[PDB]
Amino acid sequence: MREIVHIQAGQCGNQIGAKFWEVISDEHGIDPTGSYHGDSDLQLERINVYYNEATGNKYVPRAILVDLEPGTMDSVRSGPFGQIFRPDNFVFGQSGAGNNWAKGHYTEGAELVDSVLDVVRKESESCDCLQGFQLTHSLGGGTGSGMGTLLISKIREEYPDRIMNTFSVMPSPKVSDTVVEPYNATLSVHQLVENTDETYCIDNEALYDICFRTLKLTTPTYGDLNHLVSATMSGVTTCLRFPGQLNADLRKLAVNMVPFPRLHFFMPGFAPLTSRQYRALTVPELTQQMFDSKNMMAACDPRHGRYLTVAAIFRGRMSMKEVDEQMLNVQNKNSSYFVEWIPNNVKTAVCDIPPRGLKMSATFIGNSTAIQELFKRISEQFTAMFRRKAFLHWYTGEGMDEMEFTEAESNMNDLVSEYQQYQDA
Amino acid sequence: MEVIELNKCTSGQSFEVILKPPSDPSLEEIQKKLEAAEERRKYQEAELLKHLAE
Amino acid sequence: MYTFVVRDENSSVYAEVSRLLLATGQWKRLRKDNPRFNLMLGERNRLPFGRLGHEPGLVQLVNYYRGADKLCRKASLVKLIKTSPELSESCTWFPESYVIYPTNLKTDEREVFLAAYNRRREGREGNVWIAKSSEGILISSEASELLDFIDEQGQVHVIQKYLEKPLLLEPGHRKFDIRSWVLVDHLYNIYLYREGVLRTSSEPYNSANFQDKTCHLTNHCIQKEYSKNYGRYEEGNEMFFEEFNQYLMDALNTTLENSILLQIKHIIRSCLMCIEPAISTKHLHYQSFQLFGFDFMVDEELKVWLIEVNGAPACAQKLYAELCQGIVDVAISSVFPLAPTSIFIKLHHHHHH
Amino acid sequence: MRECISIHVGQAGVQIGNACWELYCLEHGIQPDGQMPSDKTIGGGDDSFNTFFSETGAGKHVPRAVFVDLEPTVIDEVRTGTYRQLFHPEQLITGKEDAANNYARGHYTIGKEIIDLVLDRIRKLADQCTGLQGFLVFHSFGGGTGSGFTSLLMERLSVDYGKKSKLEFSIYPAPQVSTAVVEPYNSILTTHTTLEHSDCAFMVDNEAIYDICRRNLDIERPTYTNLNRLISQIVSSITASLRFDGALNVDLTEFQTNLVPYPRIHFPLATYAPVISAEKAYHEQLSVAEITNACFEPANQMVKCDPRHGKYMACCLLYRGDVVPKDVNAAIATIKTKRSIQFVDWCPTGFKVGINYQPPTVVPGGDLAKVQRAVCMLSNTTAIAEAWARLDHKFDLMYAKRAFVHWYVGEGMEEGEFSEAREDMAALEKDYEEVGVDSVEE
Ligand SMILES: Nc1nc2c(ncn2[C@@H]2O[C@H](COP(=O)(O)OP(=O)(O)OP(=O)(O)O)[C@@H](O)[C@H]2O)c(=O)[nH]1
Ligand SMILES: Nc1ncnc2c1ncn2[C@@H]1O[C@H](COP(=O)(O)OP(=O)(O)CP(=O)(O)O)[C@@H](O)[C@H]1O
Ligand SMILES: Nc1nc2c(ncn2[C@@H]2O[C@H](COP(=O)(O)OP(=O)(O)O)[C@@H](O)[C@H]2O)c(=O)[nH]1
Ligand SMILES: [Ca+2]
Ligand SMILES: [Ca+2]
Ligand SMILES: [Ca+2]
Ligand SMILES: [Cl-]
Ligand SMILES: [Mg+2]
Ligand SMILES: [Mg+2]
Ligand SMILES: [Mg+2]
Ligand SMILES: [Mg+2]
Ligand SMILES: [Mg+2]
Repeated sequence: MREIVHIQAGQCGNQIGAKFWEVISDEHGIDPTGSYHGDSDLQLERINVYYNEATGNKYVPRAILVDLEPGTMDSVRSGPFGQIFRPDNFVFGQSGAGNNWAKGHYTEGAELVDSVLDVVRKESESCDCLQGFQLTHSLGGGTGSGMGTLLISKIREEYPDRIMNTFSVMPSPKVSDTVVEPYNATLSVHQLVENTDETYCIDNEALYDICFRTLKLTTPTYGDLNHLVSATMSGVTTCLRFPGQLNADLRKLAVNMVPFPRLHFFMPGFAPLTSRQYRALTVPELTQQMFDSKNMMAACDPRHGRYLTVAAIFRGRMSMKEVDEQMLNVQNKNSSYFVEWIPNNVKTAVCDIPPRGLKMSATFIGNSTAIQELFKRISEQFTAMFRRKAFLHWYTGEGMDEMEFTEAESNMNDLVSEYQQYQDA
Repeated sequence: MEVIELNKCTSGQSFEVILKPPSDPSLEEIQKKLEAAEERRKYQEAELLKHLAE
Repeated sequence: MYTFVVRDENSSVYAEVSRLLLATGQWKRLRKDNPRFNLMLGERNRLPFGRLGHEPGLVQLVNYYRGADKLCRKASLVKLIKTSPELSESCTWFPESYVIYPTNLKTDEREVFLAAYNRRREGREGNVWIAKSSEGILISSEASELLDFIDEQGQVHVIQKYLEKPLLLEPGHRKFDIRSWVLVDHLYNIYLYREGVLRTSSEPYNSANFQDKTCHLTNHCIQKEYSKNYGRYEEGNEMFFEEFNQYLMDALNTTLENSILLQIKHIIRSCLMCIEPAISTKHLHYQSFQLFGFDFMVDEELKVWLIEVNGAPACAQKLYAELCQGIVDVAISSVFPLAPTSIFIKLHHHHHH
Repeated sequence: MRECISIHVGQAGVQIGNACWELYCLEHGIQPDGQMPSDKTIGGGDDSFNTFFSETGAGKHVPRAVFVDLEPTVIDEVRTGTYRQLFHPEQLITGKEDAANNYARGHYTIGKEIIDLVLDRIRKLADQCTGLQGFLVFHSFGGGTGSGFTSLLMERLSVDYGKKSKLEFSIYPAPQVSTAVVEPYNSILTTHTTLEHSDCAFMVDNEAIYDICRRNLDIERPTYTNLNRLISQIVSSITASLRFDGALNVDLTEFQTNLVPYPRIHFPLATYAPVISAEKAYHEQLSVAEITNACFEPANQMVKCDPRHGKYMACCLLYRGDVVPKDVNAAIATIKTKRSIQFVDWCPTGFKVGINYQPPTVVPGGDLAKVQRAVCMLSNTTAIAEAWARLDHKFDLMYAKRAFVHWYVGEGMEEGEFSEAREDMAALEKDYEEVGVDSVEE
């Protein structure tokens, strides 16, 4: 359980994916040219989980960049760390997917997918022991959502015994590009429910609210949203990237986090909430904030449900004793919110290296039944349109039938019902 | 309180004190179990690949 | 905010403690099967002591002492007294008792019981004995009817000398027993509630018909039903200490403290210090407290006799408020402080020799 | 002289093994490079220490030990660290990907592919033995390898070495240091399948060790290193009789004979004293009476439970240091009259006592102060069943919802194995109760 293969798909997937690589390259001491320049050897101990070594001891991200139009990947290539990616790992078409899941999954994307799997295979074959895959994408567009879920199905078919992990950006009318986002997301969720082992639900609703209410950003840009996301992503992958005991690989994480195969959608949280401050944060403050609804990246109220399982990760130099004391304090004082039929369902890791700019940070990953609020929201937006068959011609024109819409809706409502069931058990 | 079986050597000693008297599956079977588990994995995988084929 | 769980819904004492804890606004009640609690108000049977004190970050306390059943079981108590050196066969305050298993079960003491029963056949001495199990009582000077009655039943019984010369309240020429409440805390301080109660018989005692068990059994249940004078002298049948004391001063020229309470305190401390090494939670990973009800008889020479110890007592209606408050005061808040003139007497005595 | 082979399985078993062999080397004056000056028969012998170490013509003393883990990172540190020279490469066996805290994956999926190699490696060691006694097997209950691979190994050991004895040192799961929510499942599964194949098993609850470290070594937040150094002292106390001249527990068979009258009830409680911090500026040395008395304190036990509320079937006291029999017997006399120590009717009330005059060895720069005398009590008490009840309850909570069960079925295990294992544990708890307890608004 060593190598992870990273894939980023579509505009959103590639913009957040790029930022991820910038952020962890920095943590691991890797410069844009792929040269290591760090001071601590904790940085290189597990560098091979995410990077291949080339000659000259250059480190190259095990990353594959996918899109059905070249625009965002041109931007990526010109971005800060653009030259660090393997040039052959840029796999793109010309036509785009028009914010259309059917185009991503069945027509434009079907034409491109084999060339992507060709690159995925080349990366997998030089893995000493591939643990699995991580995909960044949005669910609201066409390429990330439609072609991203197509890739997942094909990856599963070729590597059925490997873990599949996604960072999936959920659409919100508050931060929206087109009205068909609920369709694309519903169709996509159906795929994720069956073909991923772990999905971090990143809700653009929450990212916007955080930027607006908490960081005092009057006019949040995608760039501001992505600052929060890359911080969360660095956070939730800390245990995979550095020496440690708990949730140190994708399979152990899934085993600790997923009691029932379909309930694998996680609410991530981060503290302290930061924007592009010298306030020392105390272990008690990190802990209170990491559990605060306002620090959650999926726009669900944790008090409206119960936690099946939780992973907490603390970074920086701090007292292990105080960390243990504080985590026990939150559980003991809000014990009603943690299901009693999974004993000791909260696990805590600490890593001495904090992220850039901070002395101390904490990242929260919860499997809460309150995540149903996210899927209900999407379900209501979907039905409002679908009951009048509005905007469906964009999909039937690519060969899809209404029945597939009816099935994706039924399956997502089923998932909602399954969370409600364990919320009352 | 009776001391018994006192044994002494250069490195130490031992004894007993009493305060009061009294008031396997074969290789074949294991292999079958391991093979049956393997076949169950194979069947579940075949079912998945069939579903993906559809 | 402290947390607790209720697992005995049928306990009046702890239903009241529960209420008081809530009213402090600093105690929250969990579902009975949530393990993240500070305090367990336990069930009476098969309390899972083995699952206590394994919750990191929680000091855990429970309202029973594992092992206390030794005191609080008829047959257990008899054995404990006869085989414990500090209690001994030479214990002057416990009525001659023997443990007797039914014939269908068959260790047993039937053999030795008859040995002394004879010296009272011969001796001419009052040879009346009572039989009871831990309903189900028979009083007679004929052993044959005792042992017979026991075999008719299916569980272990105990045969104990019936005190034929009890102290009688006047007017009434009537029996009574004394109940005393004792709280033992996590530190094994022994606290005697300063208020006890006499459960009185409302019918005149009579030593010719030992089968008319309404003037022989002072139980408040057997008095509220089978007795026709229930409530005539007191409400009922319950005389409290201030009055019993005034009575002792007026009729016998003595006080409650001197003639009786000294002996009670001596008995309580002797019983509880006996079992301390077997039940103390001093160096244990969870801690215990318990409320006991000791029941005493007083003979006509003003000698006190221990009848039994109850491990799960109720209290007298008008006494719950104070007693229950006292329990959260000394047993609960002592371990879990909130943000006098005690109602208790601390039983302690350090004679040097 | 009869040889014993040690087998370390998974991270916990490997890291604990590291610590025990380090301590053995210190106790026997064996240097990191494997040389042993005080050993004058070069290249061979049948001294007591030869029970655990073999010899080369170059004068190298080599642990009769096999290390097995389904991933390489932990064993790689043995290959690279201070005692790298001690171990022959063939003794250190690693796979590529681990059991992911999943018994079924450790037992069925990955176990099947590595089990034959492990056995053949053990056979190599066995072939070097003139008269093999059997095996000492170190593993966690909670890990996928420690639980799942060990139970497979134990079954096959009974098949390939049917007459040999098998002892376990097992790490029972504590949330304060655990790495998986499913450890209760893995614990029951492994106990169920290993039960008939183990002759005597010494359970160590990480909760107990963790707290002994906080309380008596003043360690704020104990690590595995702190835990394993303490655990290695207790393991050394238990195996010292196999490695030094003496007359008590001198072979593996004697452990069963002295501590296990009923074969399913084979889990003695270990209690150890004294544990004193090396940072303790001023320390008054404890007497035979004091350390013996401390053996009856739950706070010093390897598993927190209450022996007053159970019964004893057997009791062995193992002393190291300045101890003579008369002081032991005076200490016991006094203790008998101040404590609740009840034996089952069909056993004598008594103690088997061993004294080795060499006081405990501690690791230079460790957390433990050196003391003039110490004792490990091994008692077979029904009170240890409290630990099974705790575990069985956590198992019941999750299993009733089938939480996490799909991880195991997905590895080819049948759900039915959950209920069989659970049912075996229920029988186990009931046995302890029959041996241990008498039948017992007012
Ligand atoms: N005392 C002690 N416990 C340990 C140690 N390492 C792991 N554990 C405990 O063992 C359990 C985890 O099992 P591991 O031994 O780490 O797992 P494994 O056998 O390597 O199995 P997989 O990693 O799942 O393949 C948890 O309860 C840990 O607290 C150790 O060095 N000492
Ligand atoms: N050895 C004895 N001598 C004289 N009277 C006795 C006696 N034993 C019991 N009694 C009388 O019997 C009654 C006690 O009954 P018993 O001891 O069985 O209590 P109990 O178990 O029925 C209800 P509780 O536990 O609330 O006291 C007393 O009220 C007393 O009047
Ligand atoms: N957080 C975030 N969301 C984005 C970004 N770009 C697009 N989105 C969201 O993603 C969805 C549109 O999908 P997009 O990735 O642009 O289309 P695609 O190229 O076909 O995959 C909408 O919900 C947008 O709100 C981005 O950079 N960050
Ligand atoms: Ca084309
Ligand atoms: Ca030699
Ligand atoms: Ca055998
Ligand atoms: Cl053999
Ligand atoms: Mg777009
Ligand atoms: Mg091709
Ligand atoms: Mg009574
Ligand atoms: Mg009673
Ligand atoms: Mg491991």
